[PDB]
Amino acid sequence: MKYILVTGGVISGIGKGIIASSIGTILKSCGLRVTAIKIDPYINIDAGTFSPYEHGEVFVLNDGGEVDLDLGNYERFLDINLYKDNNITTGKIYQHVINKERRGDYLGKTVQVVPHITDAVQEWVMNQAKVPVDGNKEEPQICVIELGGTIGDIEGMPFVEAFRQFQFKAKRENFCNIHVSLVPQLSATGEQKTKPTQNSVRALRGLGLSPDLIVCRSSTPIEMAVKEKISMFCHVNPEQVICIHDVSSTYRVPVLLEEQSIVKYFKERLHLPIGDSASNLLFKWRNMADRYERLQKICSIALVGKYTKLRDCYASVFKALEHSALAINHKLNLMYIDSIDLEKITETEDPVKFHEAWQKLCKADGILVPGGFGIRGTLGKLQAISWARTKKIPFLGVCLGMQLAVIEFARNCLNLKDADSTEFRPNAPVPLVIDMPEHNPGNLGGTMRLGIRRTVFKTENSILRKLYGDVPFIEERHRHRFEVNPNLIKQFEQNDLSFVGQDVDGDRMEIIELANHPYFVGVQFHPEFSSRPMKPSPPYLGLLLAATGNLNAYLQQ
Amino acid sequence: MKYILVTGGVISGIGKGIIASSIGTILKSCGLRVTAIKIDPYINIDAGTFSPYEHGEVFVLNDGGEVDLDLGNYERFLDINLYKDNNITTGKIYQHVINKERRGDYLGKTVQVVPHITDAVQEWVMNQAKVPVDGNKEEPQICVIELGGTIGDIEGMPFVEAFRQFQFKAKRENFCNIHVSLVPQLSATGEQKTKPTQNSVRALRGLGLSPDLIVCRSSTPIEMAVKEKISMFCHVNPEQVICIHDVSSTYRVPVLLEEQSIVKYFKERLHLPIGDSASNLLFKWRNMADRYERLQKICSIALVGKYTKLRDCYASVFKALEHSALAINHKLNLMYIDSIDLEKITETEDPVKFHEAWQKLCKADGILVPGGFGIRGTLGKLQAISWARTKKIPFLGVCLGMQLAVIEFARNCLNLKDADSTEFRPNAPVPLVIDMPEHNPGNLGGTMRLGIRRTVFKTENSILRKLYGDVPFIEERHRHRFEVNPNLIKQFEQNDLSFVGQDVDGDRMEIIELANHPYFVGVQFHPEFSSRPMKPSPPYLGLLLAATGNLNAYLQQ
Amino acid sequence: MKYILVTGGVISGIGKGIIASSIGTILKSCGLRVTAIKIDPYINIDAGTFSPYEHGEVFVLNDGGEVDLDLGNYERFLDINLYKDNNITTGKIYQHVINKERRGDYLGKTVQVVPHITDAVQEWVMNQAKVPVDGNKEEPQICVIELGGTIGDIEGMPFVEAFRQFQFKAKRENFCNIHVSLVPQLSATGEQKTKPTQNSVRALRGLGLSPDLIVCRSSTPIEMAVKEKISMFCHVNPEQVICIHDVSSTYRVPVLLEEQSIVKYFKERLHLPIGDSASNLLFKWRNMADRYERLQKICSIALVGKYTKLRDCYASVFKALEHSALAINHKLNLMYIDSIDLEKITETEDPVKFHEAWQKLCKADGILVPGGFGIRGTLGKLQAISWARTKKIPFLGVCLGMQLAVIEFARNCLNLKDADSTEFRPNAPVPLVIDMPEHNPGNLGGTMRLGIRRTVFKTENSILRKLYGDVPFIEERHRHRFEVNPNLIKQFEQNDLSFVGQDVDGDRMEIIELANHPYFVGVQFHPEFSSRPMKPSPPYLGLLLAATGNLNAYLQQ
Ligand SMILES: Nc1ccn([C@@H]2O[C@H](COP(=O)(O)OP(=O)(O)OP(=O)(O)O)[C@@H](O)[C@H]2O)c(=O)n1
Ligand SMILES: Nc1ccn([C@@H]2O[C@H](COP(=O)(O)OP(=O)(O)OP(=O)(O)O)[C@@H](O)[C@H]2O)c(=O)n1
Ligand SMILES: Nc1ccn([C@@H]2O[C@H](COP(=O)(O)OP(=O)(O)OP(=O)(O)O)[C@@H](O)[C@H]2O)c(=O)n1
Ligand SMILES: Nc1ncnc2c1ncn2[C@@H]1O[C@H](COP(=O)(O)OP(=O)(O)O)[C@@H](O)[C@H]1O
Ligand SMILES: Nc1ncnc2c1ncn2[C@@H]1O[C@H](COP(=O)(O)OP(=O)(O)O)[C@@H](O)[C@H]1O
Ligand SMILES: Nc1ncnc2c1ncn2[C@@H]1O[C@H](COP(=O)(O)OP(=O)(O)O)[C@@H](O)[C@H]1O
Repeated sequence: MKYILVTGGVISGIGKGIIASSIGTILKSCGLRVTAIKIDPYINIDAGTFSPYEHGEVFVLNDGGEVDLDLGNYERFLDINLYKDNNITTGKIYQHVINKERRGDYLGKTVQVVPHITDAVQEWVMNQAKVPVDGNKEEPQICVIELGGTIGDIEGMPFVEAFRQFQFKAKRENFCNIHVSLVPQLSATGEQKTKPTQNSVRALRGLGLSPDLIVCRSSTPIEMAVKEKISMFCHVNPEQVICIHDVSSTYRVPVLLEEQSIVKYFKERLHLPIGDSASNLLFKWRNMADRYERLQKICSIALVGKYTKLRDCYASVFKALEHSALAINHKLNLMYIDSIDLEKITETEDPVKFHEAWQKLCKADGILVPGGFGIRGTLGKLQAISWARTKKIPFLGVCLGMQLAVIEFARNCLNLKDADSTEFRPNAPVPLVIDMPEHNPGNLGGTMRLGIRRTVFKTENSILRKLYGDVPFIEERHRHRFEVNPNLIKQFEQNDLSFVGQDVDGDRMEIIELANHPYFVGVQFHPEFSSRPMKPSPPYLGLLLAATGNLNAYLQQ
Repeated sequence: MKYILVTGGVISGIGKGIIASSIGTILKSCGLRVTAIKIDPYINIDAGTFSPYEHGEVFVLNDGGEVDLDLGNYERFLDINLYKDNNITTGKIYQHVINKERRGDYLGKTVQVVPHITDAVQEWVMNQAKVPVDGNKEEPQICVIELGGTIGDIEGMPFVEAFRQFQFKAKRENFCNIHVSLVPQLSATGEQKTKPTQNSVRALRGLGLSPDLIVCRSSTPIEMAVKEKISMFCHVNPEQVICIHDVSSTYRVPVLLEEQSIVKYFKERLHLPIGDSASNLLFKWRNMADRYERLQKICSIALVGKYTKLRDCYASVFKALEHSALAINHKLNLMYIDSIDLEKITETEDPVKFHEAWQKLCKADGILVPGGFGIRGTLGKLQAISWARTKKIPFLGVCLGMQLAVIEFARNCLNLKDADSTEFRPNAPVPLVIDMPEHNPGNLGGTMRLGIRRTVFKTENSILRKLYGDVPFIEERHRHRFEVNPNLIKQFEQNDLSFVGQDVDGDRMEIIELANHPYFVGVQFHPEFSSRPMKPSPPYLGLLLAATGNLNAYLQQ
Repeated sequence: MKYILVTGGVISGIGKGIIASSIGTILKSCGLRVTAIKIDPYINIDAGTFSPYEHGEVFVLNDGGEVDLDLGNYERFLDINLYKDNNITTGKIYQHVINKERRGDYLGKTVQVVPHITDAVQEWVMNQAKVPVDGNKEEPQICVIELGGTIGDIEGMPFVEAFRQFQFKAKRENFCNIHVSLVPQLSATGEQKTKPTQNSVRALRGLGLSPDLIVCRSSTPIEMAVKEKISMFCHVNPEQVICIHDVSSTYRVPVLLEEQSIVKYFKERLHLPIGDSASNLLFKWRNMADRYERLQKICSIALVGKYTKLRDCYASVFKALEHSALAINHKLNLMYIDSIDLEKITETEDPVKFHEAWQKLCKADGILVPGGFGIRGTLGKLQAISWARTKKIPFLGVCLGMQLAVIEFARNCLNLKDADSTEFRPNAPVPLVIDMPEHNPGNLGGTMRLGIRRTVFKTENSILRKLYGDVPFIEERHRHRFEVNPNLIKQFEQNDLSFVGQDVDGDRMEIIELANHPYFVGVQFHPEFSSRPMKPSPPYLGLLLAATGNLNAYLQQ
């Protein structure tokens, strides 16, 4: 199978992941079938033990992975559904080899980092390239590999040795190489320098790889004498020094690389069966990148969250949301409100943090409550859901918002004010949200409801059955532990809020739809991760179709 | 003698020379006596065979050096007068050792680049540190050394080996080390990274030097957690990671390093006799850097030249000129006019390049004609000097402008139109500007008039004797070959233009002063290189005192 | 033209020059025409200003070069006659570029070590590869290049950069690469390690070359799992890790590389027109390497010299001498006698150094007096030439021995005891050996008689005309300044010693032949450098044909 290894150059925050995924979008739209194996230098096996603030935004796969943020970038720029071993971290090999040396699967033999780690990386990438990562069951054709972290650092050393020997496991005509590099410049001088691109490739050749492409990233597009300079010091023709300047969007990055004629390069370098025509489906990525800059209308919806800033921590949500806003022709102004700032605590001790966050909630024409774990920042979002019910703003709750809306509906329309969850003050007077972990035969104890499960509708007049396309069942990614108590359906028999979503065996309720309000829905699943920039996530479309008035006319065609 | 070795880090155009000279200005203004030995990676022995366009601006010393542009930066930030061996280039050692291996001064012994080049660098810097580079004859106390070019390049390899062994020739407490480094950042992210500072110091330690200071250069001032990161990977305390951001002037660079507390560092690192008080003369550099930003008035003088742009090529002139403009409180708008664009050739073939350059000459209230060699761009400047004589704008001619003004005065007030030079159409009908090279006993042939020579005034009503301070003689740097013909003094006996300057033995005329015009003077010497930012060059002051009307009131006190 | 670049690996004294010349002997004996350009890291332009003790043995070319010892190794393993620019030293480029920057042949432009040195190396090797280095005037076909010194040292840095860019000036199929490496082992362990071969190639790839062959040099032949290890870490198939163990001779090194199948490798790597047959003339090198180990007879001749040991300093002579001893089937025991130890000084102050050196002279059956400059060690060799005349041992004088024999013949058969040279106590009572430098039109002053000149015989009964093949004239390399005085032919008209050799214009006498003694001849030229291992140098053959009695029977067929 053909292999494309991107690898970093001078510094860290270049944009490997937008380069590596945009090599995917080209060869996805050339007809070829693409996988993606993002290498990670960090140690976190089954990575989602993080704090989303740090790191950012634990991503969820179909099988139940707790996988890196930047693996979500492949499942949008392609329609790929990745697997939990289709990520690979440093502490995933070292756990895989320590588990093999204690079984005795090496027969003594004094296991080493060469070759017994570098074989374990190469056995990994020979296998996860083969698994059909599209829904179409067929062996794939290329494999973009993203070696995270820079080079010359001391986590590249187990991996660039592993891909040093991997040039010759495959043939020369099966293994390309991308080296994304920083080409800085100073302001008042204008000279666009490229010393560190020289000293990074010299560090790269000493590690055993030579760049086939050298993707220089700058502020302005690099001069034609600059790429003539890199051609002499980095052993490649000047047609292969691709620039990528300060792009105004991520959607322009695939159409920018195509005009740099990379499609013609991978035709001869990897001998791929592209063909020679209009070189991709330019009619999708450019046809929306023209729409992304042509945005002058505003659907400024709010997003109350547990965290102080958008150091990303909701990248996924943000992304789904735009995906809707690209299909409605609206520049989305995401007002990020901290949930702590709306509490009763804040107005006593610090009114400026209080009122400035509330003022954003008043001007907003959509509240989104995403997922989250813990008592922290909970009591603020309970004020915001009451602001959606008593002032008629479109609302969407995701995996905690569905839980907290059903809690506050009992507090404010049923006056069951003592009802709470069991995550929150666990010895519950009225146990409305209880714990109910899963029991799948094959593990021990209470497992999280995690992965693709089935969700069955109940009624016919569902505003989500209108959006998903009148289908009986949907499949979305779950990540939680808790449910609404089935012994509180008795208190929910006739009033405004009712249940629409339900799983297979019926013990757990999924989707709510409040009456006499254009949009008040809450989901147990995460609608984010099934979105693409082609098809929006259907709950996120209805949150923006109701945030601009088009929710009426959308449901008349 | 104490030694300070600055050395470059990530890229080329950082600003070694403004860092290395600002370490000079601190220790000049701490009471210590400073030298400067700029290393150069290039090969040009007796360097001024360049084209000023390329490179830029051949600088002139007292003894007759043809020395680098960036050695002029030391003779302004200090009152130092440098010597021609106080520069050192790669092709100056290799010529010095090839000349010694052919005499036999090594006694066979198979001379090598280690040690016989690295000794020749160390014998050089042990000697030129000792020579009193100030006018005060006394052995100096420190020696700033500027290793030009980056590190890890293959000209550092002869020199960083030469300073590797030079740590131990001197004691530990005689040899500091500065490593100026690039700390880039990307725009929309804000992360201020410092990977290449790590990999440059690792390259530096492998070459045998460890940084005592690490001067990180960025756009914004670097965060206090960023310099905490460099402290762990580059083996120095966090108080020694000095930042230098996008400075608005070069004069702020010395006062910016002082607030980073470098004076306290070199007190303990080098055991220098500074003292503890107001740590420098802050009352000079800050007291003009406040004046440099407080400039709202304009003295927009023109500068017609042979070259297409100010890729620097007149840095010296530019610099002298501001030095005057700092003392007059005027932001100098240097309009750079190309001499080719004012010719009769240009208006025929390309009127836009013609009129846009002339339009600058009409709005200007000062014409400066600097030095230059050749027929190219000569006929354009002859139109501009006629524009100074027939429209009464203050004028200054420097070393070709003095020659061309005396030529055009004969063409337009004496109607000796056939008179020209002997550089230009050499078989002269009327030889008004002839060749007259020097004959100093000790060389063979016609030497250039080059270096500090004596210039004696003739009259008493000189507008330059008013400016230099009524002195009988001045000493300025010469660099030319040609003179005005002494057999054309007969045609100059009584009219408007007369001669004021004269050398010792009287064969050669120096300085002219036209009557019935506030400022029309021309000099054979170069007034630029004797200027400081404290004392302006006195011809350049009179070109700006007449460009704002203050030439009257300056000569009444 | 095809190019083969050998380059050193771990340490210095590996044997580049025996590897690089043995690649020559293969492709010489495959039918191809070979040149040789030995790079040198040292600085000595026109290198023979050395002391032969240091360094060793200034070699002489046809045109008048004063060239490295190790360029003589190419003129024996091939019949090549090298040129003085067909060597290249570091101080030959730097002098070539400093001479071009002062003429102005770069037009300013700020000459640099990249590219203006690396172009000057590549312009050099593109030119001296083209010059026909064989006597057959025809453009050659390959070019062995010996980059002296190790790699990662800071003289490789100007040259491995120069051959980094030179991979792409030529095509991929015109530039091979040899990397000769050290594979050490420890005694009692037996493990044959190859860590430094890995870290040298990683240093080599970071410099920009990849090894096509990796010639590992050890004590024992390296194991077949060791070359399997280098194949994974140095990017070449295991058939290309050539071993070379502790060879018993230098003549086995060409036939050892052939059995490692290098001829089959350069057929596909460089696409050379070899053919497929008996892969070389194995019938020459193996057919004498079998003769070199089959030597049990002894022709132990003496060699009195100015130097304390054979740190080589007479490599050339030594080599010529064996070349004769291979054709006589005698293991040559070269007894090296110091000339100082035979003096009257030594027996007074130190009898052990005296008698042990004389005892060697008494047992010896041949005295050779080679060339040399100076009064030092002269009076000892005058005792040894008297030991050849008064005790009838075969003698040969070379370029000082011809001078000193004619001196001592006047002292001991003519009793002109006051006669001496003019090098020695220059105000000569009887000037028998005077100075007579050449006057070639094109230089100034007294030039050395240097290079190929013509030597014309005088008589018919010459024991050298018997040896050279009854030819009228011979051509041999000269390197001296002095002659025998033509005004002392009057004192030489009739006695035992007479003159046989003579130049063209007759002023200078060359070759002497003493009567009533089987072999007492002396030459002004150096017979050494025209020898091969196929044809011996004809004076050195007659010194060994008379040292074993076969001088009679050789001259009867
Ligand atoms: N890879 C390199 C590049 C340059 N040099 C030497 O360093 C000098 C130029 O240094 P620098 O400005 O750092 O190289 P540039 O390529 O000009 O820098 P940039 O990458 O900003 O263009 C040249 O004379 C050259 O001899 C070197 O030894 N090795
Ligand atoms: N000198 C270093 C720095 C980092 N790392 C590894 O690389 C990862 C981080 O890489 P990078 O982002 O390049 O390092 P930072 O210092 O975070 O980058 P910056 O200089 O931009 O702060 C860390 O997990 C660390 O294990 C390393 O091996 N060697
Ligand atoms: N660290 C070094 C050592 C030597 N050289 C250069 O390489 C030549 C000598 O090379 P080499 O023999 O490898 O160095 P030695 O120290 O003599 O080798 P050894 O370690 O065997 O003594 C010298 O002219 C010197 O200019 C260099 O650039 N860097
Ligand atoms: N294919 C993609 N789709 C969507 N977002 C992306 C994609 N690639 C990168 N991004 C986002 O853009 C930012 C670019 O930084 P990134 O490429 O992650 O830096 P690095 O090169 O260190 O991985 C990231 O924070 C990431 O969240
Ligand atoms: N001490 C100084 N005085 C005046 N001008 C200076 C001084 N130092 C630098 N400059 C000018 O400012 C610019 C800064 O670039 P420079 O420091 O020369 O880069 P580099 O670090 O590659 O030498 C130079 O072009 C130089 O002309
Ligand atoms: N082709 C050759 N012919 C004759 N003698 C040689 C040849 N090559 C090397 N030698 C001799 O054998 C010795 C081997 O060392 P050498 O190859 O010179 O080490 P290095 O690899 O450092 O040049 C040298 O001293 C040299 O005199």
